[PDB]
Amino acid sequence: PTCNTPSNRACWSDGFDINTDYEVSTPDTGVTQSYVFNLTEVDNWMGPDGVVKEKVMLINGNIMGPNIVANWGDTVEVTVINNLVTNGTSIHWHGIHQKDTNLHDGANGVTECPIPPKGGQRTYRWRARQYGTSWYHSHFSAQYGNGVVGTIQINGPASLPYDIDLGVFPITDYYYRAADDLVHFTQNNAPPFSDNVLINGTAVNPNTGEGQYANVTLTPGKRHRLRILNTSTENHFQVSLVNHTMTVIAADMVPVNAMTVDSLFLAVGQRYDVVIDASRAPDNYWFNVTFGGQAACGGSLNPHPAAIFHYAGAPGGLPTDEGTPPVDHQCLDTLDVRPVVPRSVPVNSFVKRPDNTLPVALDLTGTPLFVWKVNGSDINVDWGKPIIDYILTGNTSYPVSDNIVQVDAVDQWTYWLIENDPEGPFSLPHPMHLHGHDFLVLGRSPDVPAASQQRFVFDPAVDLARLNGDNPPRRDTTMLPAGGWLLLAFRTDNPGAWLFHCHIAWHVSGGLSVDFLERPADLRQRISQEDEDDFNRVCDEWRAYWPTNPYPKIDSGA
Amino acid sequence: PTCNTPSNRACWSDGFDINTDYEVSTPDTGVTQSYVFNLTEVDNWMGPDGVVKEKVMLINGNIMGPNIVANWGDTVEVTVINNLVTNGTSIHWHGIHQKDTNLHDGANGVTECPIPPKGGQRTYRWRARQYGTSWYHSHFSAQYGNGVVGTIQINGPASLPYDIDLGVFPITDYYYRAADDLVHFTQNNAPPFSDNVLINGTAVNPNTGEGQYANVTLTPGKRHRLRILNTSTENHFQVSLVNHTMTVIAADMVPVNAMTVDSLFLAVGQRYDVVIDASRAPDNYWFNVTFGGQAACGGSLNPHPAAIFHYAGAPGGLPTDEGTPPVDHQCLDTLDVRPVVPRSVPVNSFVKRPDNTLPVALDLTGTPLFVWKVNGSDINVDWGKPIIDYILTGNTSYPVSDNIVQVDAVDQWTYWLIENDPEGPFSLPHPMHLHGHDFLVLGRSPDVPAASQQRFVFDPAVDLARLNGDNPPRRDTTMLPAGGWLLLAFRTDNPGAWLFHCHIAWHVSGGLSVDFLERPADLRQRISQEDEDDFNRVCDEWRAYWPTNPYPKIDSGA
Ligand SMILES: *[C@@H]1O[C@H](CO)[C@@H](O[C@@H]2O[C@H](CO)[C@@H](O[C@@H]3O[C@H](CO[C@H]4O[C@H](CO)[C@@H](O)[C@H](O)[C@@H]4O)[C@@H](O)[C@H](O)[C@@H]3O)[C@H](O)[C@H]2NC(C)=O)[C@H](O)[C@H]1NC(C)=O
Ligand SMILES: *[C@@H]1O[C@H](CO)[C@@H](O[C@@H]2O[C@H](CO)[C@@H](O[C@@H]3O[C@H](CO)[C@@H](O)[C@H](O)[C@@H]3O)[C@H](O)[C@H]2NC(C)=O)[C@H](O)[C@H]1NC(C)=O
Ligand SMILES: *[C@@H]1O[C@H](CO)[C@@H](O[C@@H]2O[C@H](CO)[C@@H](O[C@@H]3O[C@H](CO)[C@@H](O)[C@H](O)[C@@H]3O)[C@H](O)[C@H]2NC(C)=O)[C@H](O)[C@H]1NC(C)=O
Ligand SMILES: *[C@@H]1O[C@H](CO)[C@@H](O[C@@H]2O[C@H](CO)[C@@H](O[C@@H]3O[C@H](CO)[C@@H](O)[C@H](O)[C@@H]3O)[C@H](O)[C@H]2NC(C)=O)[C@H](O)[C@H]1NC(C)=O
Ligand SMILES: *[C@@H]1O[C@H](CO)[C@@H](O[C@@H]2O[C@H](CO)[C@@H](O[C@@H]3O[C@H](CO)[C@@H](O)[C@H](O)[C@@H]3O)[C@H](O)[C@H]2NC(C)=O)[C@H](O)[C@H]1NC(C)=O
Ligand SMILES: *[C@@H]1O[C@H](CO)[C@@H](O[C@@H]2O[C@H](CO)[C@@H](O)[C@H](O)[C@H]2NC(C)=O)[C@H](O)[C@H]1NC(C)=O
Ligand SMILES: *[C@@H]1O[C@H](CO)[C@@H](O[C@@H]2O[C@H](CO)[C@@H](O)[C@H](O)[C@H]2NC(C)=O)[C@H](O)[C@H]1NC(C)=O
Ligand SMILES: *[C@@H]1O[C@H](CO)[C@@H](O[C@@H]2O[C@H](CO)[C@@H](O)[C@H](O)[C@H]2NC(C)=O)[C@H](O)[C@H]1NC(C)=O
Ligand SMILES: *[C@@H]1O[C@H](CO)[C@@H](O[C@@H]2O[C@H](CO)[C@@H](O)[C@H](O)[C@H]2NC(C)=O)[C@H](O)[C@H]1NC(C)=O
Ligand SMILES: *[C@@H]1O[C@H](CO)[C@@H](O)[C@H](O)[C@H]1NC(C)=O
Ligand SMILES: *[C@@H]1O[C@H](CO)[C@@H](O)[C@H](O)[C@H]1NC(C)=O
Ligand SMILES: *[C@@H]1O[C@H](CO)[C@@H](O)[C@H](O)[C@H]1NC(C)=O
Ligand SMILES: *[C@@H]1O[C@H](CO)[C@@H](O)[C@H](O)[C@H]1NC(C)=O
Ligand SMILES: *[C@@H]1O[C@H](CO)[C@@H](O)[C@H](O)[C@H]1NC(C)=O
Ligand SMILES: *[C@@H]1O[C@H](CO)[C@@H](O)[C@H](O)[C@H]1NC(C)=O
Ligand SMILES: [Cl-]
Ligand SMILES: [Cu+2]
Ligand SMILES: [Cu+2]
Ligand SMILES: [Cu+2]
Ligand SMILES: [Cu+2]
Ligand SMILES: [Cu+2]
Ligand SMILES: [Cu+2]
Ligand SMILES: [Cu+2]
Ligand SMILES: [Cu+2]
Repeated sequence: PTCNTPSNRACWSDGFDINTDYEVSTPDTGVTQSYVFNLTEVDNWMGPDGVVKEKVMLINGNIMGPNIVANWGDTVEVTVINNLVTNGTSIHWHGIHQKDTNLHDGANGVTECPIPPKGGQRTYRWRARQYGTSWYHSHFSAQYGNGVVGTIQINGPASLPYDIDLGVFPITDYYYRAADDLVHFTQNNAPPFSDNVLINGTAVNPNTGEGQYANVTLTPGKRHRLRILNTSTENHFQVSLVNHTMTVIAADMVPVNAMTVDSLFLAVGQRYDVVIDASRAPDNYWFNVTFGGQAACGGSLNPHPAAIFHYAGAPGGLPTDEGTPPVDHQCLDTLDVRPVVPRSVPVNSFVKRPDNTLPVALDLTGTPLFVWKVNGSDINVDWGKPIIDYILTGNTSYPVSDNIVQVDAVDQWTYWLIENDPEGPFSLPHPMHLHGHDFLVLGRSPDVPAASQQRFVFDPAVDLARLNGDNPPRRDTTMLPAGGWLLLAFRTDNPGAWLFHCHIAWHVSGGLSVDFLERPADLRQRISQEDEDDFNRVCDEWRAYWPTNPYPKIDSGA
Repeated sequence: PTCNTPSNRACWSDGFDINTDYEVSTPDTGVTQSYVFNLTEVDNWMGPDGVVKEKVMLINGNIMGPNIVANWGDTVEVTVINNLVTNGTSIHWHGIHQKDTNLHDGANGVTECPIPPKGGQRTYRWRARQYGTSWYHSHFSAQYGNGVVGTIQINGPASLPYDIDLGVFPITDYYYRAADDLVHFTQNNAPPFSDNVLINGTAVNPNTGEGQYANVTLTPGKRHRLRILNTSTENHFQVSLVNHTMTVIAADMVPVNAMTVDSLFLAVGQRYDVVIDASRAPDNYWFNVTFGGQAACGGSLNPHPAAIFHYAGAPGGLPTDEGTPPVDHQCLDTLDVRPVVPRSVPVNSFVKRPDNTLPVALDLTGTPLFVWKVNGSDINVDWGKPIIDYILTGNTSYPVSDNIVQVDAVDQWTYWLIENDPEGPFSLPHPMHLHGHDFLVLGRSPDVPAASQQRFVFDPAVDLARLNGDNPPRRDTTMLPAGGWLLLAFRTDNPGAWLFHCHIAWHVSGGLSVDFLERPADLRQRISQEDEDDFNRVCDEWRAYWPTNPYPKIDSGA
């Protein structure tokens, strides 16, 4: 943080700027930012909107956990003490690649066993090889829907000059019913609408009027950086600010070229760092959270979830301009974003084959009704025996339920075609997410309305020309369009077991996931004795605790 | 028509005006309006938007049939000659009560056997006991989806003065794929969006630009009566005119007290007579067809279906003001409408009993996937042996599949609670329509977002107060809200077999229907020797034709 000034945000330190390939070069700071998480179960907790919730799971007694702040090249260490009654836990660091530190990913039944309750602990330590905005959450089923969530801000350079960094701005769905009850509900029923949408942890109740709108004070004439996150379990958001444009400087944790838009689509898990110029008249302006796609990717019972953007020195109160409804994004993220640091892949060479195809299908023949299958199999990870235990014991007999897609290719690009139930009854859009990598969104089926139920299968005769291998969007989460397909690509530079799943909590609970066992033969040697011992320590403590649990495992575990 | 002038539309003739009970008093004009319907099957037909359709079934070689225009009291006589290749037919007169003329209703497998093809004929004769706007269509499955539709205009008095009667304005969904192929698609798949939406038999293709917008010429300063109809197979419309208000003077074929609105919801089969005042600046204005209810009750591949309303003396071309999007009606018709001629019913005396409760359920366990059941049974009428045949032969052993809800009540109000799959995975909105009557809409479940998946079961403690029995909306079509309930009421004044079904073509084909066999004992004695002979004649000709038909019956028949 030497040469980083408001006028020159492109610079950071010697050898490190916005054009430096962050996936291969990282600043040697030697600084460690430590945090302690205390997961406690609170019954009959008073919510931000005046409504009392039956049960919540909280980190350090707050709605969200600590705002993790570190610099590019720092090491983030977190001790997670589980003081919940029955539930196990883990903390997944979404957007953190976890380069050669696979066992710190937090994916239950994959990279670790769940940390046992009644005082169980584990200390996560990872290097911040990427700068930007990210988030953390539990990976114990849909436990993060109870409140085990928070934000990660790794400071670094930018693709546009700005004066003030307003920090994190998480927008999430809010349900009065607990996550485990909602997983049981969605197994046999269609997903419900949210009761409210929280902006920076606050929202107003549409029935009573209680609570408060989020208040962001803008300094007149200054460029402000705002880090918008979607920490939701199901809801996909469309965000807009009345009489203002937002300039995207980053998509997820990948800095992109300046892209000025009127509105932004945020899928579950997606982040967007924007530059907002306080260029308009001194007044209060509404920041609106709308829903497009015709309820194909969510909705809220709060008809107008909003936040207030207040200009400093201007009068207070509620904004008078209700605004103009934004463009219907049709449950799709923009593929116009072009990364600052480029990547190139041959797209003409692609051929649709079974070992590169991941068909997402909805099975309505079994018990329960909503069972999501990827390649004819719904994922069901083993909390007692993770995929890493198999790696450490030289065991290759992975169960069909673990959905292991073994990628043996070394440091090469791998192409993946994900099909969204073309022959099925109906289709829903899916926020596809990959652990341990930022993928290249090469292409998707034609942008059509989400509830249209229009189908598209990959036809090389029209679609090979629709792909872009010259600096395509690089991110950790993107939309799988309803009724169609999606083409992705990631370079195998990080040996480990990585989940690739839909980020809608109900869908991943239903089974929408695969496990990319990347370079298994290379993985075993890269695991330190410290990580192995600790992996085995937590698994032993969990295997001892499980027979005393009064509740069963109703879902996938992921 | 004697005293019906632009300043006094309330008057009609001696003893007949807007306040007279049309349901029990009718003018004796002694005049008859005759029409001959020639149903031809046209392959590779050129559509209004430029697209060539595989097959269509048309009356007298046009997009719609002729506009049946008669006065109140006149008798409408129509000879339907069936020159189709394979299909049987009938023409149902929607909105027309058919007072003591049950055998002219056109409901196949209920009131008649289908008129055979290759020259089969039958003459329908019915008295114009009601005035206002209505429509007619085929009742041979979803055959009307191929183009066997048309409008009915029975002139009479109105509830507000106007100068010009612009006539009928039929708005319908338009599909490139034929009806029988769509019934087959919807049996196992979710209904698709319409390819386009025709307004008065015309539209512009959103991809090519071929075709024309509907052009209505408004005269400056004069009050214009517009008769808006929704003749769709699935699509439910929201209609609005840029910079103008619409003053509703009639809901279906029931005249209502003046009600000014900015927008109107029209369910499948709904009509609305509005008065548009040409009180704005001389220009071209857009008439917009929008979709609310977040695609719960339809949508279109044409993002903006519209018509042009040109003021006489103004310049030509397309309207420059795109306008502001209207309010989301959430797939619900307005219940604020109050009929001119009132009706009063006790709503406090209502008790939910199995013999007054009609549960709508979607069965997903059998083959095909989408099978709609009412009270545990999906309707399946017998084209070869109709309900009237059972009445004429003294046979009371009505099949389970005929869904006979026998109402013995003589000239008394009957209350029906229709439930919308409260315990099911998902629930869709249903435009409930009744034959031979105009029902009283006493109440429905609390108005909530259409695809919110909020459920409501009738709870006497909070719902009995929510009902209205003092001049409630009287019409033949209304919305059964998604996940809720609907309380209807009709006076048993017309003995006969009457269909009560969802008007979405695909849903009635799936089985969403019951048959109100009203006053059986009174019915046999009220059937004329001419109607009995015609019925048997058409049934003998159809039963003789059927074994030669190369296609089977894949749906309900309704
Ligand atoms: C009333 O007249 C209608 C007009 O002829 C009859 O509809 C026809 O019914 C037959 C039998 O159900 C259909 O044939 C079936 O079609 C489906 C789907 O094929 C269609 O789509 C594919 C793909 O786009 C295309 O390749 C075909 O050419 C078709 O367009 C097949 O899966 C079945 O095996 C079978 O071939 C006709 O398609 C349908 N025609 C139309 C224009 O609707 C109807 O049966 C008559 N009703 C009665 C009871 O007489
Ligand atoms: C993690 O801790 C949560 C919180 O206690 C556990 O959730 C609870 O799970 C039980 C059993 O699935 C739920 O009970 C069920 O309640 C419904 C009524 O809603 C009833 O019909 C069923 O028969 C059953 O008794 C309970 O509602 C639910 N609590 C909440 C607030 O979500 C969860 O089981 C724990 N997970 C594990 C595997 O330890
Ligand atoms: C959002 O937060 C901002 C603070 O960051 C609130 O703005 C503050 O609003 C008050 C009035 O509500 C302003 O004070 C007033 O100043 C006038 C002029 O001197 C005086 O006559 C009044 O008696 C009062 O003191 C205050 O200046 C302003 N703060 C800043 C830094 O501009 C705003 O009210 C909050 N919005 C909501 C809805 O809570
Ligand atoms: C952005 O969020 C704001 C605040 O949530 C939204 O403003 C709200 O807009 C609705 C109408 O769109 C207002 O309610 C309406 O009030 C009128 C009475 O004037 C009534 O006739 C309607 O039935 C409805 O109840 C609401 O009062 C207003 N909030 C405030 C405090 O002014 C705004 O609409 C959102 N902007 C967009 C484009 O989504
Ligand atoms: C009522 O119907 C009219 C006619 O269909 C609608 O006008 C149309 O509005 C759309 C979008 O609002 C216009 O398309 C847009 O064009 C611009 C470029 O000109 C493009 O950047 C957008 O992506 C979009 O394609 C369209 O030109 C316009 N039609 C014509 C011929 O003027 C109107 O929006 C409807 N009103 C409402 C409130 O529904
Ligand atoms: C999806 O499942 C199918 C079936 O299990 C897999 O297809 C087989 O792939 C192997 C190569 O790994 C081929 O040798 C077989 O011929 C394929 N089966 C057939 C007959 O289609 C496919 O690999 C799986 N996809 C992934 C990547 O998980
Ligand atoms: C609906 O479209 C029809 C055309 O099919 C219109 O009727 C024609 O109107 C023109 C101009 O008034 C006359 O010259 C023709 O003789 C009419 N033909 C018919 C069908 O009789 C009709 O006016 C349109 N309805 C509205 C109000 O827009
Ligand atoms: C809608 O129809 C009217 C005719 O009633 C058209 O208006 C005429 O347009 C011409 C050429 O633009 C003018 O010279 C005349 O003065 C207009 N006559 C009238 C009736 O005032 C109008 O152009 C049509 N709109 C479209 C787009 O077809
Ligand atoms: C719906 O089906 C149910 C069950 O077949 C019918 O309920 C029966 O109604 C008769 C007449 O009132 C009673 O004698 C039986 O005791 C009822 N059985 C039950 C379930 O309690 C009901 O009548 C049907 N509803 C309609 C209007 O068709
Ligand atoms: C966690 O927080 C609870 C509630 O404040 C407290 O009682 C407990 O001692 C804490 N546990 C640890 C070890 O931090
Ligand atoms: C978000 O809320 C926090 C309260 O913990 C506040 O300090 C911060 O400024 C808010 N962020 C903005 C500017 O929206
Ligand atoms: C935005 O706000 C300014 C300040 O009040 C106002 O003058 C302007 O008209 C608004 N912009 C729009 C949408 O017209
Ligand atoms: C691999 O794991 C399975 C599942 O626990 C076990 O039954 C089997 O014995 C193991 N095989 C090896 C090679 O250890
Ligand atoms: C119906 O119209 C067709 C096509 O014009 C014609 O061939 C046929 O003779 C007509 N049938 C009758 C009896 O009108
Ligand atoms: C009455 O109808 C049923 C059903 O079609 C039939 O089985 C029975 O024979 C009929 N009764 C007579 C004698 O007409
Ligand atoms: Cl009718
Ligand atoms: Cu995540
Ligand atoms: Cu992740
Ligand atoms: Cu999903
Ligand atoms: Cu994950
Ligand atoms: Cu009808
Ligand atoms: Cu009808
Ligand atoms: Cu229906
Ligand atoms: Cu009908």
